[PDB]
Amino acid sequence: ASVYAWNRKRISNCVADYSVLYNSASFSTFKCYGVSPTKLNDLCFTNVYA
Amino acid sequence: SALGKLQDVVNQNAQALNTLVKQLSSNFGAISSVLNDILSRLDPPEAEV
Repeated sequence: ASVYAWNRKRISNCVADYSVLYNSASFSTFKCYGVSPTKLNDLCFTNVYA
Repeated sequence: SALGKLQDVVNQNAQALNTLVKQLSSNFGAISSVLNDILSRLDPPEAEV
């Protein structure tokens, strides 16, 4: 999407593997706020939005 | 209210204990008042803060 019309997707009812995203070298910027990026697989989340 | 002097001491001690227990619920400016939440959410450089 464009930034003025940014798309929002609900993520729910699934198992998320963040170790394949954080260890990927494709992403130049990966800045997490309020949560450590290596602690992501050890937590369970509610109301995940992308 | 005949025995108010002893009950005053009992109430003061129980209220001091209740205040000391209640002070654990305050985060004092941190992100959370629970230590396990901070230790499970953050890396040790910022969890230390």
